[PDB]
Amino acid sequence: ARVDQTPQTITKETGESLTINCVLRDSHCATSSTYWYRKKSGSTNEESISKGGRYVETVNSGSKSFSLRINDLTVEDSGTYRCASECQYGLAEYDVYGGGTVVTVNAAAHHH
Amino acid sequence: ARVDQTPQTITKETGESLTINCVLRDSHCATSSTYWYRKKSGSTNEESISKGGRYVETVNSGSKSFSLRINDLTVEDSGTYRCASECQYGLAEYDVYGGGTVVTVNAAAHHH
Amino acid sequence: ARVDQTPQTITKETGESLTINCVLRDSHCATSSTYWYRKKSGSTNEESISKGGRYVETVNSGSKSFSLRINDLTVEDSGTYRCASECQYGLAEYDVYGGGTVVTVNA
Amino acid sequence: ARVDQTPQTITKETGESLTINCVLRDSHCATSSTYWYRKKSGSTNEESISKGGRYVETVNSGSKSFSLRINDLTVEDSGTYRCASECQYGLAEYDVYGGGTVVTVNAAAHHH
Amino acid sequence: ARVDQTPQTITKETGESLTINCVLRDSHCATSSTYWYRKKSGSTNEESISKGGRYVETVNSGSKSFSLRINDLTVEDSGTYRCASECQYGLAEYDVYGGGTVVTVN
Amino acid sequence: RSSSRTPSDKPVAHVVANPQAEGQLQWLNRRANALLANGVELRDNQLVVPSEGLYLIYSQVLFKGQGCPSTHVLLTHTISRIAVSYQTKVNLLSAIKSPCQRETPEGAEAKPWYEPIYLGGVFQLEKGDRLSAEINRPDYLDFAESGQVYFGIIAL
Amino acid sequence: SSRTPSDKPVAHVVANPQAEGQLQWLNRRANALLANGVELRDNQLVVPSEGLYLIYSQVLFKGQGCPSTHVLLTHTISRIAVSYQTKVNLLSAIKSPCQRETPEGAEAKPWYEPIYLGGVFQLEKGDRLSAEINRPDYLDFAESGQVYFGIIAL
Amino acid sequence: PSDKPVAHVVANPQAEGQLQWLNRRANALLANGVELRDNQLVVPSEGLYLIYSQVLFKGQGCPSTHVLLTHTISRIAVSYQTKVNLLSAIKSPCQRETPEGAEAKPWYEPIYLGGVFQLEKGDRLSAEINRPDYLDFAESGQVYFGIIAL
Amino acid sequence: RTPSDKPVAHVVANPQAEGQLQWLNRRANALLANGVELRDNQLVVPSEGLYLIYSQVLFKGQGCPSTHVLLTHTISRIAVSYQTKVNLLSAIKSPCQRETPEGAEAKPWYEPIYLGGVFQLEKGDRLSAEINRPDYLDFAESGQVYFGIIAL
Amino acid sequence: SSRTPSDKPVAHVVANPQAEGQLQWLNRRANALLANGVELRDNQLVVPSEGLYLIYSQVLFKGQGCPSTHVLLTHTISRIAVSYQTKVNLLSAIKSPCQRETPEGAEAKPWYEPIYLGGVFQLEKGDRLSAEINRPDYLDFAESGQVYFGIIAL
Amino acid sequence: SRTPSDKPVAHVVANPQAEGQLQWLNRRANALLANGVELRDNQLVVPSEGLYLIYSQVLFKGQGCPSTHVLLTHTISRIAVSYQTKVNLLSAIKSPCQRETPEGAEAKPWYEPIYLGGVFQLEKGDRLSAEINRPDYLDFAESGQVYFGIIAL
Ligand SMILES: [Cl-]
Repeated sequence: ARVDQTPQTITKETGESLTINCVLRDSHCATSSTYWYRKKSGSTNEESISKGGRYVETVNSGSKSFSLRINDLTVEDSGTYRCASECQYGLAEYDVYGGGTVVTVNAAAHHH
Repeated sequence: ARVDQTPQTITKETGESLTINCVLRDSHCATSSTYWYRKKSGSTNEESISKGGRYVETVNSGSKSFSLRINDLTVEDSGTYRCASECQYGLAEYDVYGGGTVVTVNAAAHHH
Repeated sequence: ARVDQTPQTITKETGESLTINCVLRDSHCATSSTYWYRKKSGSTNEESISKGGRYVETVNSGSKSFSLRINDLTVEDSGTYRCASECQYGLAEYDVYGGGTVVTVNA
Repeated sequence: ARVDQTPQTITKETGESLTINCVLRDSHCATSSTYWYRKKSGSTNEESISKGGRYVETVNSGSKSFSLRINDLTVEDSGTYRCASECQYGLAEYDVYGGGTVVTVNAAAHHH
Repeated sequence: ARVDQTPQTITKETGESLTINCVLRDSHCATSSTYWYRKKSGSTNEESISKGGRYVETVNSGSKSFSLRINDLTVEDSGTYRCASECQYGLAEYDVYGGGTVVTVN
Repeated sequence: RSSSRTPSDKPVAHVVANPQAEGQLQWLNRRANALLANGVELRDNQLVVPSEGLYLIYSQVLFKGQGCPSTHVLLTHTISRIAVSYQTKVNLLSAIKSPCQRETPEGAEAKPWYEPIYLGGVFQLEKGDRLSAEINRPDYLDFAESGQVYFGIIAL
Repeated sequence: SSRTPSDKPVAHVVANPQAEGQLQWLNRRANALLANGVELRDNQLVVPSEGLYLIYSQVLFKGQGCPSTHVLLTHTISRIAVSYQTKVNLLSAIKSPCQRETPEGAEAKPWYEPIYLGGVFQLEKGDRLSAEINRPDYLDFAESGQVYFGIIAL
Repeated sequence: PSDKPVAHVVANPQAEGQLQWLNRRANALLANGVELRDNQLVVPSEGLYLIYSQVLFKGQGCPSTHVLLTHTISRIAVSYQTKVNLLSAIKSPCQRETPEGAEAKPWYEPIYLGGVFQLEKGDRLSAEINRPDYLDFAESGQVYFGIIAL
Repeated sequence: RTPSDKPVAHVVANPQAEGQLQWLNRRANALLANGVELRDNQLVVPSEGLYLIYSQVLFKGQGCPSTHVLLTHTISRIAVSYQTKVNLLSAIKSPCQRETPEGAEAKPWYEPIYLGGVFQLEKGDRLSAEINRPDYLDFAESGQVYFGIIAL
Repeated sequence: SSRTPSDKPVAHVVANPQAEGQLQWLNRRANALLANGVELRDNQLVVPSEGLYLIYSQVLFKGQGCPSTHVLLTHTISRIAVSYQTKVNLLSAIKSPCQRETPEGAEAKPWYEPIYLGGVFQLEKGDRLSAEINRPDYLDFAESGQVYFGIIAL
Repeated sequence: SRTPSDKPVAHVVANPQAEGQLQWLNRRANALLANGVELRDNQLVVPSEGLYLIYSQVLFKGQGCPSTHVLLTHTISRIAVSYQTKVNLLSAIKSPCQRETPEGAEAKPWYEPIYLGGVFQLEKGDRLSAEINRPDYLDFAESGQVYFGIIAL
């Protein structure tokens, strides 16, 4: 299937850093027009992740794969994250999607 | 080991096809500008093999490997073959080499 | 095992004092040749903590334990502190380590 | 000569008190980050002397000299004592050392 | 590179004299138990070259080198010559070889 | 609060690879269940024989890769000797292994291959001989767990 | 009857061929040894005296065709010591016998992969050495000395 | 002056399709009573020995069906005069995928065996393999075989 | 008082390091600042650019044995692009021509080696200055053995 | 990949390993540089702009035996400028590798001698720098970074 | 003079007409000394605090060293305003004669070069000096055989 997200379900803890990778399968899609979307758990609007600061995006052109490392993890960054890419060959323009869910757990629980 | 020519010593008979493979290990070298040099046994010339016809060159950027298939082998195609690639990062520009020798025997030509 | 750091993750405020305990489980390692190393948060320049002043080291030979009291905590005293010991039995002599993170929040 | 430890050879009696003085000659070193190290006679381990109680340290920042008074002397306190300081100017950070030997004799404990 | 035969490829004329030199680099090999072997062009059988007459051997224990000067050169001498030595240290006993080809034209 | 009165022996060494040595094979001796005693010294990632005699030489390395993107990869492992009598690198033990015989993970990946290589033999060594265990591709080392890569000699 | 005495703690145990799916170590077979104090407790070798030992073991794995891509065969010699009562690996090896493949249209492809381990160590009194594998269902103890394990006091 | 019978023999590289053991080679041993008779090591004294051998197999392609590479050290004793295996190992080098009208892929598979055994005077050890056409004696110390009385 | 500068390092051999080469930075007239870290006896380049790498070693021995010692000294580089140790600078020196003094013993010999050059380094590259015989080191007096890099 | 641009005239050339009895400078090899205007013409570096430069070079000499009488090893970096069109020495060194011991019935033994030169100089546009040795038959470029030659604009 | 150029710089070479002494000169062709560097008593004076590159080479020549007990030294030292004692920054020793002394033959000219270089943080008023113990073996015959210099990085 066009575009294969590798990290399906992740459960990292508050204060960490997760990278989600996507691999392109259609030789018409380009790693140049890549986009990322987050959907905060409990709401429906899918927001567009802005690449800067906590959201850094890497690319590997040989295998046509791109990834998105998120640092300084908080507990409000739990949601369904998708990657996207724009494909265009002749008289055709379309886009492709994937899927991968995040759960970030917090701390405390000092068992006394 | 900065590009690795794999078939070091090969021995084929007149009328064949030998494949010589090289894989890049330097992450600065590109599979786009590749050159091949053959040195005919007994002379030190290292003339440049051309890409076309009897010399077919297969390039694959995914595994960063290139090969040079030689078909209709004669006994005049016996020598030490090298592969080459052009590397470039910052202010540095260089090229890389390998090594591998071929020995071809004839067919004895059975006379009726 | 091979030395056990007890306070794994601690979070204290500027101006306080944290104690880190390490317990020997190898009966060949000695509480006499103990060493301490700090790594400031987000930097791989693991340095050797010196024994003196703000850094006081307590050894108890009976329970095979040594500890490292850190006083006057600042906002730059946040990192990962590891303990070490020198072991020696017959023809073998080696050392052992632990692991445990410190984070200090400033007021 | 880059910190000067003055009492080189001492011979005191069990039950005394020796004071050792060190003077800074490098104007980049500070009398605040001072350390003391002793090497007990017969051992090759430099141990870290603790700041408190029987080992009292007197510092005067004006003359860049610090001292170390040791009370209740026994015969197990025979060893090489060195002083130390932390220096810092530009991009440079370094430390300094000294040298000095102690020998303690006994009182015989007269039996009637 | 345990024994080093110096004249690799030589091309001499009939009636001359070729010297082939071998130098030992393994300090366990002896200049006393030296041997010479020839492979006549076209035959794949080695043989033991005899020390006497036209095959003269010069050995020098100081420099750990021995050579084999062959005089009155004919055309039946074209072949690949190897030298050999017997080494012995402790519980080990082994031998060493070299290489060098000669071609004589008339 | 215990007692020890244990004896000693003859030149011996059993060194283990460095786990925190990024993409490199650094030999260590100051780690649990490792030996370097009775005269064997480790200089430049090389063992120096302290006395002439009969020795047993052994070494194992574990190779791991996270995919086979090349049907033309060669893994080798050799214990070589540079001796005082002959100051040239000569191979005592060697082995070659081709880790990837298939036609590369062209679809899905995450196929970690593990290929170990073991060497062993008895040799006559002299004082000052320097033994070295080496591999051709130090990027495939699996030193993540303990006792996966090692190298040692023992005076018989 | 006996001949020349010979000594040193010694052990060379061979797998039980009649054990189906498990690794049972035996000494009561032709070319196997277990003498001079070495005890084999619960499939474990107990060192009788402190000193330097040579540890070795071989395991031969065989399967009739490759089912899983993610098949990993392991073999480790472990030690639980009196000074540190935790089982730690002295020698280990991992081997993946199947590079994907998973024969769909075929007629079964029997694979054979051996694993050998060896090293010299200082052992203390009462230490227990154990040779273990993760999948004892692929053991091929058929013909001969294909699986074995031993120590010898050097 | 080192005693104890020892042997460490290495294959002859210029041997046509055969595993011939040599002892008068650079890093090889055969001393203190072990003799190499008919390509076999003869133990000179009763005691405990360490027996080992390694063989390196190389081929230029996977032919038809599967090849089984075997490597076995045998012992024929004076007490029981039949060749019995002390150490054995089998390895299949070809994971199917025989070259489907394409080009070759040279495979390398080595096999190592080692163990301690009780040998008597006159026992004959032999390290042997089934396919001497896949021997790779190109380099030094890739195939070898030895014992030492520990 | 005067502002710092750029990536710099000048590390010196440890005098109380028995027969081994451990590089030190917290000693008089030594530098290690502006991002350069000394990890496991290795210098880590913190930023991409052109650097000048140099090192000197002094070898001293108390006599000429028969072994025929070969003294080597090389500064090598492991890059993120090519994960193999490759030599940037190297030198070899043979100290003993003598036919092992059989009556005139001792006689201390001194042999230095100096290496220096300009190279382009990348972020995270690890430079290492090493020698083959760390048992002939003369770290007795100050600044006889050292190793450093400077961002030009 | 790409991180920072970098600048200023620099050159670090290394000897050609496939050269015999000659010191041929190469720039298109792994860790060698020739950028920001510096030209390599007739085995010579051509300074492209005026300024203060750092000049260095290393040469490694090896022979397998001590020759007869005294052999002298030379290594010099010279400069021919547009201002004064004569080659003058900027840096020089001489070294005697064979101290008597002319082998007369004694064993040969390989000797190694390195030579290093370095200094700061003011160069003008069009100046032609060349590092050369007197005996290019004793060169040991059998390994990497043993013989090299370079400048950098400070 | 056309283009300015800057930084404290010095590249001084030995005086050929001094014979038994090492006198540093700047007024001789390809030699430099400008932008504040002072040469007092064969000593370079730092004009400003900062990072410097210090280097020096010396070439020794003797006519068949008859004495086994020969020791050649070359060191660059620093006397700073903060700590008024001469300490060596870079040092090297070389033994030119390995006992092998000419017995029944003639002279044997030996040449031994020594090179030193390193980066240091220097302060204002610091005095750098390159010195040797045998100034009678100096070979300042040719041109770039003996020199000493610094450049402000
Ligand atoms: Cl006991």
